[PDB]
Formats: sequence, structure tokens, C-alpha cells
Amino acid sequence: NMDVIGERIKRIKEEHNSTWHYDDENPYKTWAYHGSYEVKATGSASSMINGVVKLLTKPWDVVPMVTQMAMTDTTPFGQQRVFKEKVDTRTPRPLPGTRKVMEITAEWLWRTLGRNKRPRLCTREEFTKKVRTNAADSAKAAVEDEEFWKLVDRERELHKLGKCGSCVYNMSRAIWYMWLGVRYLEFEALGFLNEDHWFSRENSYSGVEGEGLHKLGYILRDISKIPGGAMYADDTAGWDTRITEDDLHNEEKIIQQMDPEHRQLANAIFKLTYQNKVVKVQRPTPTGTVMDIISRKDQRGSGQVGTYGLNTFTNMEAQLVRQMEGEGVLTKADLENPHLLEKKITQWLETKGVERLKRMAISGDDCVVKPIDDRFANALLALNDMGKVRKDIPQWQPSKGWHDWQQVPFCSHHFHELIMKDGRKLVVPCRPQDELIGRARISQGAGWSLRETACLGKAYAQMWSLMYFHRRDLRLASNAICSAVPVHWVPTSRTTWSIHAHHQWMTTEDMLTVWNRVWIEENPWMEDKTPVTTWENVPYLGKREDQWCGSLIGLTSRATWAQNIPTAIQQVRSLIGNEEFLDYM
Ligand SMILES: COc1ccc(CC(=O)O)cc1-c1ccsc1
Ligand SMILES: [Zn+2]
Ligand SMILES: [Zn+2]
Repeated sequence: NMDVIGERIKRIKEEHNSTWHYDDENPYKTWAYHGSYEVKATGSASSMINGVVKLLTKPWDVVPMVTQMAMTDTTPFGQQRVFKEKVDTRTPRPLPGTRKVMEITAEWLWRTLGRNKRPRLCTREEFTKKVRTNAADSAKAAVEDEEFWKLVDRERELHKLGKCGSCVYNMSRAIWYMWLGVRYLEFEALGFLNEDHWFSRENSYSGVEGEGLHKLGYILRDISKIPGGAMYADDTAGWDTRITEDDLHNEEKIIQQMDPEHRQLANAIFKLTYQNKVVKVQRPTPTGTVMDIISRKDQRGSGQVGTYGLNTFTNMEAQLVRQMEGEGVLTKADLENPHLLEKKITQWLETKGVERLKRMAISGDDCVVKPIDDRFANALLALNDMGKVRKDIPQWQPSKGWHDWQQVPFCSHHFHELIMKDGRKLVVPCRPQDELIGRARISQGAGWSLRETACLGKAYAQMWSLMYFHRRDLRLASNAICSAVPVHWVPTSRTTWSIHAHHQWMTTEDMLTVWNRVWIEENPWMEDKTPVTTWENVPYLGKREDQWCGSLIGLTSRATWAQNIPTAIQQVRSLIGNEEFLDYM
């Protein structure tokens, strides 16, 4: 395997020849270990607390989930722990018949996805514009430097020769240039999947790319109208670690639809950075901290450009295979059979495939499936055999589905149908409230001024106004944060990296105006475009639902907090200084 990965290791070895060594106490069992070199410790044992959000959410100072989120270890100790538990495993190879069905389904799926769109290369200017409209950091400085682009051209020339020299995945200025350059090249060859929305619902049927969190609930409610069995939402245990060599070969089939110049570069990403990979991971030792150089031929690199799209692809494929087994199209004998008859698989795909894709909502490893009946609950032979073993359940125990789309978990949320005072219905996203408060209380990094902290707090408050306004405690805390932070201060940083986040809260525009735009004007499931003129007409969950989902409403500590909130707002204001503030209470 050194013929593909050798050059990359050689450059790492030569760059760190001062401290390069083969550690014999290295813990890698399924990854090939190449060597180590000394580094300085990266990450922290805990996370920095947002004092603005914390001062305005006092009742949650005594909440266990809120305290757990304040932790999260990112040190070389924390890295090694998660690695041992998840990453250092081997997925048994699927059976010959399973491999055949997967190949037939992948070919059909790629042709269906490419029926209107044609693959294309992504550019230097697209990558630049994206980096620009994100930070405005060191990534924007590299994009601005012509010497970074000349390193890109040189690595590209190697890729055209079927070689790689610096595309290394990470679990001072030269190494940063090689990392960003590796990501640019991946984006150039596979970025079209994201940039041209191959996984939009109109293009993929099952996909939800570009839809946004506030649209996911409406999609689940539309799926519920399709005749069939229950709605299933099974969680795979560590999806990225279950991506097999057979999955990678099926994913690669997209190169068949590419122009010759694009195919060569995409083939280079697939063969050299997906099907072979060189990975850097930190590790503590009695001597200090080391960086290990490891490699393998399968699994998915979590941080890559193609990750979301290719996980969505393989999960759509895997769920269609499970649907076929549920329908009796695929038997136990079929999966073991190398000479499995292609005809009934092709017939099912050509006659039912698209209708079956419409019964699903698939976002990377997250899936919701409404099969034609409940035989799907016990259709586990292919799912387990493909390596997509469900999390925290015996392997052969039937899946439990839901007969109400409002109970279905999808993308860390569930969704409620609300009735507004004017009789119109809204479908809103929701999750346990402690997870929302616990996240907002976290500031990312260190050395942040009260202004930056207050502005991130404002971002969280405004996200709650737009997505979670239906939670009494979050509307109150949101109003308190926005009252404590100067009106003209622009929310900074980000509340989430989710593909489902459109960041409509990253503004100084009136939140009720933005609310109306999102939930009324631009909402395709809102036939009546009558604007809501007051927050008084913006609904809450029913009190019992709010409580079932974590509200502290009805508690004394909460009644005391609500009563005394103008005092805490005033305290934050007095520390921020002589700025313009608006009272939202
Ligand atoms: C499906 O949308 C999500 C999924 C998870 C998360 C949590 C996180 O990324 O910290 C946030 C969102 C989200 C998206 C728009 S507002 C909040
Ligand atoms: Zn490379
Ligand atoms: Zn809820």
C-alpha cells in the first residue's frame, strides 16, 4: 500500500526528522501505524462559559445536562479515548449477494441523481467567495496569497499523474497551506455535490439539502400522508466507521458522468484520499505529546467536503436495499448468492425505486423511512450485512417505528404541529430544552472580549426567536439577552455548523420581521400570507408539551427568575457600559 501513501509519509518524516521515531507503545490495531513526532498539546479539558447567557439563565445553573456540555475534552487524552472506542475497528465484509444488490442500486441511484444535473469542477473563485462570506481568519489570508494557489497547482499536477504528496487528514504556515490546499482540491473535484444541490429534495427525492431546519418538520408531515407502515428512524452506531471498501467503490461510480478533465481529478480524490488515507492524530506519552501518522483503506473522514453528500448517497442506497428485503424482493439466500439474479432488483428499481425514495428523508447518516408495510421492522439481514448496524439494540431485535410523525427523531430534533390564535398551523422544530440552554452557555475558544461574548449570546437568543420561539423559557431568555446586549451590535461567530442552519438570526433586523419572512412569506406550507404583527400572536407549545420537552414553567425557581430578570439584564448592561439598549420585556 506504500505506492499510494508513501510520498505523503516521506514528506512528514523529512519535515520532522529532528524528532521522528517508531513508538512501540502505539495503540493502533486496525489502522497501519507509520511513526510519530513531538508536538505541543492542542485542545482543552473543559469549554469556556458564555457569562452573558449564564447570568441570564440562573435556574439552569442547577441542571445536570447543562453542566455536562460545559465539559467535552479536546486534549490528546480526549482524542485517544474516542479513537479507541469508535475509530479503531474493522467492519466485516458484506456477503457476495449483498455486494451485488448494493452495486445494482448504486448504479441506478447515480443515474437517477444525474438525470438533470451534470457533474462539473468547482473553482478557486467559488472557494474564495465561500471562505470570504464565512469569516468576513488564517483561511482568508491563505486564499489572498498567490503562493497558496501555486502549491495547489503543484499538488494538482501530482494528482493528474496519479500521485499525492500533501493531502493529509487531521483528527505552522506551510502545514496550514497543505491542509487548506487538500480541502480545495477535494472541493474542486467533489464540491459540485454540495454547490449544485445534488441532494436537494427535488433532485434526490429522499434528500433534504438546502431545505433548512424549519422545513424538516413539514417534510416529515408530508411523508406521513403516504400510505404504508410506521415511520422508522434507526440510528447507525458510528456511521463513518462503517463505510466499507465496497461502499467507496459504489460511491466512485459518479466519475462515469464526468467530463474527462473532471474525471481524472475526481478519480485522484477517490483513489488517493478516500480509498487510501494518511491521517494525523495527537497522543499523550510520559515524555509529552506526539503526533501519530496512521493509514487505512476504508471508513469516512468526518471533516471532508464530500462526506455529507456521499453519506447521504450510501444511506439512500442502504435504505432502498432494506425496503427491498422488507418487500420480499431480497431473501437470505439472495444475499449469500454470488450469482444472484439482477432482473428482479432492476425491475423493482425501475418500477418502484423513485416512489420508494419519496417515502424517505435522508440527511447523511440520519434517516426516516415510511415503508409500504411493517415487514421492514424485521428486515435486518441486508442492513446488518452492509455494516450499518443499529446503535444500542441487539442485532436481530425488530426496529420500533412511530405511528405519529411528531414523535419521529430526525437531525437531533422532533417536530410539533402548532395552531396559531388565527387558526393557521405551523410545524416547528424542537429538542430537550437543556440541550438548547447548555449549548448557548458555551463560548468557543478563549481570549474573547465581553463584546464578542455578548454578540454570540445575541446570536443564540435570535436563533431561539426564529426556531424555538414556541418554548416559553427560551422566548423569555431570548428577550432578556436581546435587552442586555446593545441593539446595534451585530451577532458574531456561529451558533451551529449544521448544514440545516441558514443563519437568518445573524442580523440586527427586527426578529419579528425575520420571523414573518421565514414562517409566513417564504414558507411554502403557509397558504395564507397574512403577516403576524405582534409576538403575542406567535404561538407557544401547549404548556404540557413545553414541560414534556424540558420547560421549567410551573416551578418556583423559574417564577423567581422571570420576576427578577430586569435586575440581571441591568447588571449585564452596567458591565457592558453606556450603549443603546432596547427593553424587550
Ligand atoms: C437540523 O438542525 C440542527 C441540528 C443540530 C444542531 C446542534 C448543533 O449543531 O450544535 C443545530 C441545528 C440547527 C439548525 C438550524 S438552527 C439549529
Ligand atoms: Zn494530494
Ligand atoms: Zn418538543
